[PDB]
Amino acid sequence: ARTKQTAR
Amino acid sequence: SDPCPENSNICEVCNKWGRLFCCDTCPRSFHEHCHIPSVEANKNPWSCIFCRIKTIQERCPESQSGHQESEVLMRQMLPEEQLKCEFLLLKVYCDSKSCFFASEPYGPQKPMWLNKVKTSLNEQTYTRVEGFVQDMRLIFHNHKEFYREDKFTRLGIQVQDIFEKNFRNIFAIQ
Ligand SMILES: [Zn+2]
Ligand SMILES: [Zn+2]
Repeated sequence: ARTKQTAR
Repeated sequence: SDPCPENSNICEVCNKWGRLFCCDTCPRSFHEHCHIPSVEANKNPWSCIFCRIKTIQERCPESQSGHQESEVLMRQMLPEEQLKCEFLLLKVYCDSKSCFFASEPYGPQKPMWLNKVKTSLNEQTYTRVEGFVQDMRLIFHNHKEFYREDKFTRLGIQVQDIFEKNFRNIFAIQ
């Protein structure tokens, strides 16, 4: 599965 | 940069940022343990539970009469029933008020909480749909007392309503 790191 | 620019920056379930997994068949994103079942990190391609429910629905369009509740509850937990229960559990977590029922409480003759149901469902402890539905309804049965602060009383009322509406929509009950 593809993944990414996100942030407020 | 954005590695997955056509997927959400925010978890579908909890509406928060972080380490997300990105569906290959729709723009949704999920924390690993917000999705149900847990995301399989190495499955490629990976379709989320919304896409998998949609596929099941499109291939077996529902009847106009629907189903009886007791017929549904008596069903063996075959793979489609397991997935619908996982999606119904996930729709409860999708409400931010679910966090008040998610953890083990700190009274009732059989405490119950959402993370315990998640564990039981993932270990396939429930052999019939009724086993899952009974544990979910126990959560709300255990909270039948007026809270000093009305907002806490209204909370269980609203999460119970979310469960029951989704239960009948997902299983197409009369
Ligand atoms: Zn999340
Ligand atoms: Zn999807």
